[PDB]
Amino acid sequence: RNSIRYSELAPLFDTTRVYLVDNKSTDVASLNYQNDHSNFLTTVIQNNDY
Amino acid sequence: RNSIRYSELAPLFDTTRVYLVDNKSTDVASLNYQNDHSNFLTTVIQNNDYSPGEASTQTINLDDRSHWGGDLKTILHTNMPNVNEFMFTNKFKARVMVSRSLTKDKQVELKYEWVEFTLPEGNYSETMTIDLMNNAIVEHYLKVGRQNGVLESDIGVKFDTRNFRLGFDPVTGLVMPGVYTNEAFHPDIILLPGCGVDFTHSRLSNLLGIRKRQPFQEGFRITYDDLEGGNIPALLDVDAYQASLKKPVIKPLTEDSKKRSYNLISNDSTFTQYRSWYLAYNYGDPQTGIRSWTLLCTPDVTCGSEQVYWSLPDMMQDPVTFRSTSQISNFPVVGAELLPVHSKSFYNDQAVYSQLIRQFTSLTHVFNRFPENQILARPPAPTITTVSENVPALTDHGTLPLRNSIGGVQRVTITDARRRTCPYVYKALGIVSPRVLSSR
Amino acid sequence: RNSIRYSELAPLFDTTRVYLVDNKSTDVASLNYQNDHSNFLTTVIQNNDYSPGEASTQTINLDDRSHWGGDLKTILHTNMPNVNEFMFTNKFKARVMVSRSLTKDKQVELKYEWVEFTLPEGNYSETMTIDLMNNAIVEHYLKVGRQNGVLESDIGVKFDTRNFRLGFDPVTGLVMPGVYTNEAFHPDIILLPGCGVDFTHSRLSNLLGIRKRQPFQEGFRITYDDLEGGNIPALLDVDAYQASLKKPVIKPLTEDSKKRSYNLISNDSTFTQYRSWYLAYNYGDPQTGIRSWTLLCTPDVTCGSEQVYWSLPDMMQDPVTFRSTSQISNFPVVGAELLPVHSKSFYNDQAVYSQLIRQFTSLTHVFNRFPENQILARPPAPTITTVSENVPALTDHGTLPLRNSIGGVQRVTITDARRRTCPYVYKALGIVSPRVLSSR
Amino acid sequence: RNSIRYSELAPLFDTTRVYLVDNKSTDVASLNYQNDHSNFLTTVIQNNDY
Amino acid sequence: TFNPVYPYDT
Amino acid sequence: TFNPVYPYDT
Amino acid sequence: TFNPVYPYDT
Repeated sequence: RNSIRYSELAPLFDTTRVYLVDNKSTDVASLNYQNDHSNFLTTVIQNNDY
Repeated sequence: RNSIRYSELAPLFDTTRVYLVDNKSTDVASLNYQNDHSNFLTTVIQNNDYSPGEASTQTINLDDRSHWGGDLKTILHTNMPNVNEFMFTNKFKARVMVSRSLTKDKQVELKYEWVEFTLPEGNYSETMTIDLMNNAIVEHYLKVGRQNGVLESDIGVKFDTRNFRLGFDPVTGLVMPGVYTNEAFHPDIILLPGCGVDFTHSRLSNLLGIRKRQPFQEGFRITYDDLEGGNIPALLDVDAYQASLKKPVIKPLTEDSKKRSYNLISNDSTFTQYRSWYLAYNYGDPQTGIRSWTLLCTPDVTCGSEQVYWSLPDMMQDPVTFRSTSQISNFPVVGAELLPVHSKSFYNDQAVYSQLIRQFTSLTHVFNRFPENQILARPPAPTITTVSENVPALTDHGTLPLRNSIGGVQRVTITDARRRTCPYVYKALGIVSPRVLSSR
Repeated sequence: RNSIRYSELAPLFDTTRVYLVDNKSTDVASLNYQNDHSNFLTTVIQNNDYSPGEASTQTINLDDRSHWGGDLKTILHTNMPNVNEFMFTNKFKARVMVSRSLTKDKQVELKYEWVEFTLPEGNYSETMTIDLMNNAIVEHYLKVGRQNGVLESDIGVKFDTRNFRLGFDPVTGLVMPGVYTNEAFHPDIILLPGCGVDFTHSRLSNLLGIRKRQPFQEGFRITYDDLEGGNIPALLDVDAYQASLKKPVIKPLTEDSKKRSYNLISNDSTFTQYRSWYLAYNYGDPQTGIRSWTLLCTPDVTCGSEQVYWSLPDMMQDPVTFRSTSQISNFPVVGAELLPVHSKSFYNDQAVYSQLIRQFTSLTHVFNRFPENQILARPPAPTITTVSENVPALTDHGTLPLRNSIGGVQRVTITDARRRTCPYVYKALGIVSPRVLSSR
Repeated sequence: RNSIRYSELAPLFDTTRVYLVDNKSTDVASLNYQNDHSNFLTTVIQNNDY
Repeated sequence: TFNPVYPYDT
Repeated sequence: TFNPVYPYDT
Repeated sequence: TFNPVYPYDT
């Protein structure tokens, strides 16, 4: 009716939080590089593996 | 339908409040001990009877038939120092001259090396922070420099804050006034041939107000070689010129009292070997100079607004993609908030009228050791000093999902950007107010 | 369905406002009397007829068929002193020398003891607070010290605020300038052999900006013995060295005008027996020194943001796990809020140009009694003083459950961390706005 | 009807696998000690955190 | 032999 | 031949 | 005949 599913994790309901953040150590390395804090990519995933 | 039950007490309905707080006299004694205000346990129980721990057995049950959520506002208060080790503001690598020698009959052998100087935690204010840096360059020279040749005349690397170029005359090729106009405009770093500084592992960079135009490329190294075009011009021999009234003028003051050389490139040129960042930025080739890959920015003593993440592992459901674990440095996050530090700004026209008086006020010229050399002199204090100031932050996160069975003891945890407790937290506590969201 | 009835007045629907307020002329007269703005009674009635008390009989009834709740915003205003007895900022234990004696033919008998000095409530500002402390150390010496041997030369314990180590020369082993550079960096406490300070029962610790890296382990004792590595170096005999132009240098000024000894460890060493905290922190062994278990932090005059809890025992339902009682110091809590006190920061470049002038301004050198001794001197005033400042707090708690029958007289109660009325409240009052939440 | 739930993870259905194993580095350290491969404890959890 | 503990000179 | 690195004169 | 454009006197 109002789930919130992700890959293979327990489904969550009604609400939660996705975080958009530049700092992340991993993505800075790979993703952005030639970008800056005004035009960047970031993973919303937040799952340590992957 | 929407109850809220506890051990054996009247059932409550629709909402209420569970309090997460460190202070409690009982739990501090037992529970936390080896912990700190950034990673602690606390009983949510709040019932005077029952030994904490035995409290841990009990549980607050939010009616099972519905999915609950709770508003989470928190009160965070720190007191972290402008300059400290944990935040990476007490160290900074720079390359200086180590030895000046007379070698193999006619050779002048100059040996340069990189070295990391550290600062004494605390010492706020930007200007003073600069000074402490310059001083550390010196303190090193005192332990290696002199006792290996190298004169003061050739001290590589010094952070200043003025526009060595105000006097400058497009014809003379000299700073006519005979003095580098003593007013502060922006911090910059000056270098001698062969040396330079590196901030790769330091936020002080952000304090000087010099950033890379491409941040994510880990590697802040600013060599002498980089500061192309924009070597501090030389001073007019004010004395000669005047007394001489051809006209001497072309005479570019080569030394000063106590005779220190201003390392002039050649017996001819009006330019000195001293290169200034600030110059290269707005006075050098805009397309290839330093202005090409670095940015002139507002100082900011805090060194960089960093954020902290909260986590209540035992009380909120784990947000979308976080997975539940027991590794303190990976707990799920439930709220983000900027780390409580602001830049208060003041006015001290007393600056440089004060450096002038400050020197007599402080019984020593510790920072101004070379009160003659127009370069190595003590940078002017800028009007408008900044100071990191700690402030309590009454933040407010949104409603977050809750577990329908709240444990007697909850674990609270404030982490930082890199995910690690933050020693500088004096008070952290939050209030949660559960309420229905839908049913099963 | 959702009425709101009162004695005999038209019924009201959906919502309204009950006001909790101390001021009312009638109730103050009768009701509270032996109470204060932190534990008082008030009539919610607000109807001009009816004798308070007789008011107490009446009741506001929120329709029975529904569970109600009310938004509770409050206006709290205090005026608590930076330094006072109730908050634990007017006392502090320290160990000083009591007697210096000539004994059993050749023995030098030193007797040290712990003693608790108190401060005169109020006296804000951090710097001045330091001074008042140093003064209390003295005031004691005046009543016991001198009249039992012990000279000024050997006064144990003094709070200063500078970096006795700026002049320092890695070769000389001395502070070349002949003067401990008179600028303020951070508060620290200096100790002589055998003595030290204890804050176990005082928040002043937080004022100095020195905290344990493991807070919950009740027991803040900082001994001389702890301040390992980092004894204030000695001063160069500036006079000898200069006049002498071998070179005297090795000469470490042993006294000063009015001949006071700088307790040098031996006729050789360049170090003095005076140990400084600030030094040990960033100049001593990081792994075993004091930096290992204490943290250098931003001052903060308030001494520590503490919170206060509200309670309206007779009007809100008791939150999840609190149990209802009649013991003022255990009432259920309905709202938490930081105690209304902030750290305003100012700029006084006038500091130390002012200490210099302040001494003439104040017709006495009461705080500077030893204007020669480079140690016992009066610590430099730091630029940027802080001052606790009281401010009204327009806070806002959430909607809380209500009883469907609100008594004519409600009891309001603001408590503190340890659960006890707080004498420093001048105004407290709240506005409640009930509204439906579900039905029975 | 036939779920299989765990703390807070997506629910699983119909079947799965719980593993009983001595080797685990963590539990050996703490749990068993005075025990041996014939009478031991083991966590079935298998979740890296906790 | 009494120390007023106060620099009267200055 | 020792530089105290400090202008004692002033 | 060169103006330094600077009041050296004061």
